[PDB]
Amino acid sequence: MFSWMKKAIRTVTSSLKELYRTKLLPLEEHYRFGSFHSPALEDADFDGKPMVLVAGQYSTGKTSFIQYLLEQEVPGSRVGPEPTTDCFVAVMHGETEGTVPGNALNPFGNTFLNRFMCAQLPNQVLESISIIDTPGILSGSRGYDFPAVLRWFAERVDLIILLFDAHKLEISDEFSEAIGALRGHEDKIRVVLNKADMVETQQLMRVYGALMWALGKVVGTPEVLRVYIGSFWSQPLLVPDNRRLFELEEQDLFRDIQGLPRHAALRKLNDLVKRARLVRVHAYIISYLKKEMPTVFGKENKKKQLILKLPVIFAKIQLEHHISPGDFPDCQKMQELLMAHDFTKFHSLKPKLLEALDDMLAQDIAKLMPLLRQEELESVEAGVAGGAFEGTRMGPFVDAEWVVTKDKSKYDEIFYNLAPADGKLSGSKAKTWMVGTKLPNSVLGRIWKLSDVDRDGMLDDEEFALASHLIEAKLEGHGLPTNLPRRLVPPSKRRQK
Amino acid sequence: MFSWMKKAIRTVTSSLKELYRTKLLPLEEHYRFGSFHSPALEDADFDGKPMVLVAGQYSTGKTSFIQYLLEQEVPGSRVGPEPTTDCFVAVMHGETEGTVPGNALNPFGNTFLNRFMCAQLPNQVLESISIIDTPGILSGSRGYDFPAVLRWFAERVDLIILLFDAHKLEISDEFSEAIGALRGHEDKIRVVLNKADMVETQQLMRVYGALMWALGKVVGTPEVLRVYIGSFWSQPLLVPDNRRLFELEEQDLFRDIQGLPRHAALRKLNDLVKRARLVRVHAYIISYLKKEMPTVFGKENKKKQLILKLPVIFAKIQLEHHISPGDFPDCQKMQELLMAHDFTKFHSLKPKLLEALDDMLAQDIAKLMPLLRQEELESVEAGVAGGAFEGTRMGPFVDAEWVVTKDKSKYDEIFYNLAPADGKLSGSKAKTWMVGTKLPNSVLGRIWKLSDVDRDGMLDDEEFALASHLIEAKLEGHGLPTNLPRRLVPPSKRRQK
Ligand SMILES: Nc1ncnc2c1ncn2[C@@H]1O[C@H](COP(=O)(O)OP(=O)(O)NP(=O)(O)O)[C@@H](O)[C@H]1O
Ligand SMILES: Nc1ncnc2c1ncn2[C@@H]1O[C@H](COP(=O)(O)OP(=O)(O)NP(=O)(O)O)[C@@H](O)[C@H]1O
Ligand SMILES: [Ca+2]
Ligand SMILES: [Ca+2]
Ligand SMILES: [Mg+2]
Ligand SMILES: [Mg+2]
Repeated sequence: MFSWMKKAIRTVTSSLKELYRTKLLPLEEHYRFGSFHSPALEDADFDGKPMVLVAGQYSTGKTSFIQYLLEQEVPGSRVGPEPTTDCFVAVMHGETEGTVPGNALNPFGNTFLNRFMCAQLPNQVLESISIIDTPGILSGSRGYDFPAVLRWFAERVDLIILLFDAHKLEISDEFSEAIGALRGHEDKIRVVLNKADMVETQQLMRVYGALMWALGKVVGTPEVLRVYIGSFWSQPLLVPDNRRLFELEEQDLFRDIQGLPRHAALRKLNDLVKRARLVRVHAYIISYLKKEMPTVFGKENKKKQLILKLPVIFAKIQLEHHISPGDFPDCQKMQELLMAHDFTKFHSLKPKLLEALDDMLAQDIAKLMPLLRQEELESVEAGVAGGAFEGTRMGPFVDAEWVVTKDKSKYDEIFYNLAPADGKLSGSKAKTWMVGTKLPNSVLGRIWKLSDVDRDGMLDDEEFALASHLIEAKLEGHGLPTNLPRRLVPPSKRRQK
Repeated sequence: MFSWMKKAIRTVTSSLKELYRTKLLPLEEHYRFGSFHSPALEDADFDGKPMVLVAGQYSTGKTSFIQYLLEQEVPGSRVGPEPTTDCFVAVMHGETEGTVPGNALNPFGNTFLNRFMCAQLPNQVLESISIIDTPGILSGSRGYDFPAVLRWFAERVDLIILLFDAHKLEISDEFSEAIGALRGHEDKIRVVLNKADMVETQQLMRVYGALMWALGKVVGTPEVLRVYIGSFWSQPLLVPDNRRLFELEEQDLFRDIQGLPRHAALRKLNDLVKRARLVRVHAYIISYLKKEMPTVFGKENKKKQLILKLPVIFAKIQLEHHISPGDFPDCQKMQELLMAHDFTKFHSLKPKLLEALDDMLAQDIAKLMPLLRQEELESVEAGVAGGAFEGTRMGPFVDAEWVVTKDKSKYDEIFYNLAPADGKLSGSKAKTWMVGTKLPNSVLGRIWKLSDVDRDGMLDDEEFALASHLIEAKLEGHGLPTNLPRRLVPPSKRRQK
């Protein structure tokens, strides 16, 4: 099985590749990292185009989202209310429109990727990045391990978009399992609250709350994840109240996903750094077992013991080598994988190699930062090209004193003549006068809303003066502001700022 | 120390009181509940007025909130930016305005409530309820145990209002400790996100998120807590964008706090039920120790052991008596309190009494529900009286086919004559024409925003027809809708619903 997915001149990118093969690869290969965690990296991992993964439950809008980013339909995947997508669609660039199934790029070492399709089409966006539509996560058995495959993408992908639909939020257990697989790559996650224009403004808040309340417990990290609220959707808004917010959030995401090529080399560095640590941990985990094993006699029991003692084995290694619990892999898995290996064949601890790795992380990596910083402004305004990211899409358009004080004393005469109690005119009394202006009820309401600044249901002299001013304004032929400007707020009422 | 705070005819309330003294009090008194958890209840607990507690960090707006509920200033407490309040102000009804310090209602069994003030004033709200302003929770030592006092209120109070300020959200550790004290009384909590009109609409979402992400981990319950977003504040809105939401949330809270007298007897029942369980657990916890203790010899070691074995003691009691971990108290505390007691003096297990308690919870309590249901509609439209709850405060005010189809073919002539590409007119080209109408840029923008329904930055024939229709509309002298009604959406573009 193999991936074509990732689609002089001494660059930080190359430097990384050279560092890997020189100071990591030996350490991986000596302690057989590839037979436990992840196989040896290839040039494709360094020279390939950046990728963005899109995941979520059924009917969350993943396929729609990609289509929306593209402003164009996906050859393979189609939109539908019932579970439609049933495979991993690797939406990537193509000279001509069309698709190609799995197995097109001796696999006697057999494949189950036959359920994996590649969609190819000519598109400005696809010149910069390659998007991956995944199958819907089950909500409430399968032919393969779904978390592990996400964990596989997590190591290689640039952005992980997780969708949730405001309409029918469900944070289900197979999902809760999925997140566990992303552990260690929190920073790549971008939670998206889709269909936010479908639920009522109050309801949206509940949903949003619940989601964060949930996600808080699931990922468990103290660093809150950024959510993006919207409807990634070329169609009209069901409820428009929160239009500004959605189109603001959209942009925040689009800017973040646009700069991926510019910020490509850094994530590679960081992910290499992250790998190094797991490699290092693994090394000690193997080495320590081989040390504990006997030469020839009584080994079968010692293996059976050691695997049961593994929790203690980790704990003891954490202490004496000063390494964060977050670096260690899931014990329960190691437990299982270690059963398949011949403990006697394990290699010894070889400080020689470990030192190289350590020195890579200590100095070599520190040295590159200067260069990287230079590369991140030397020439990096490539960005994600046209599509939905295009600017034209937004459209081709885009200290004082109170102004009624001059007419104040005129209004007061009318005010106090209407018998307000305690300097306050009742709503009942205010309406019965206001309507006397012969203005449409609707307008009079909008005036009232504006004028009752302290919102107590009554009008004092200043508020009445304001109301009157507005009534005159509209009577002369003017539009009422949807919201009062600081300027029109009666001086005494204005905020302290 | 004593509380005046809680300020024929066989009623559910009395029934409860009789049940308590008959089936709980003996069990409390026999195993000395009062010297461990909470003292014997008094008539004041049953016959008193309902109370609402208000807590939060410094400058969250607690005192302001109460004042806002009252529409009137608090005699004792005053508003201020720096830490002002330094005592528990029990805002309750009063015939005349004024205050009275602590110790006004042989306390040779000495008092530290001297730092506790009572504010008294005549007010319609206060006829129904009594509010409690607390000191600000520390953010980032004291003369007393602050959580425990909250735990004391938690048992007796009807609503617990927790404030957070959107402006400067801090979920601090002394707060995180406080929540622990409320454990078991989640249902009484009402989280309030204050000052929401201070931060920008996007920012508010971040804050709100972070808060729920945090609170998720802290209370730990699977049942999400209801938050109320607003600015409980008689002054004008800094940013008005989300005015509807705030005034909607406000009402949701006010309705919830208004029905407290109507729903008073139920919470008492529930809290009695909750007490019963702790009493029952405690009984077994004591009984089991007394059983484990020797008659005369070797006891000093057995006590010292038993307290260390207490975790196991609980665990073993959970199993064999089928009781939820949530019923048990904090071990670390029991550990400490049990040191002060003479184990030999403890009473034996007395199934007689336990059975009464069990039978109360099994049948007696089940029998009352019918009655309670009858009381919750017989005559219960008392509610919280006038104040901010008054209705007048809101003010005294309060299938088709497309309408441009008739003029469609007229517009198209103009459209296609302007050389749109692929049935789509560019924004550049659309603006340069639109401005030809000699309408103010601002309006033309509002039109554009309305007309570009698919929001791709271009106008197709239908959108152009719409735009034109709107241009004619305004030219004739009409207000543009802030948002397009379903009616005006071009038929082909309308949502599936
Ligand atoms: N932003 C949105 N607002 C409202 N409805 C939407 C939105 N996006 C998609 N839908 C509808 O919701 C359904 C799901 O859309 P779709 O893109 O098929 O989700 P999906 O996650 O790709 N399905 P699956 O691949 O089976 O998990 C479709 O019927 C869409 O019409
Ligand atoms: N809803 C609001 N919006 C904006 N500012 C507010 C709001 N409520 C109160 N404030 C301001 O914030 C500060 C704190 O108000 P205050 O009611 O004193 O808080 P507090 O929690 O009672 N203080 P403390 O008792 O020491 O914790 C004051 O300066 C108020 O003017
Ligand atoms: Ca007023
Ligand atoms: Ca358009
Ligand atoms: Mg799909
Ligand atoms: Mg205060």
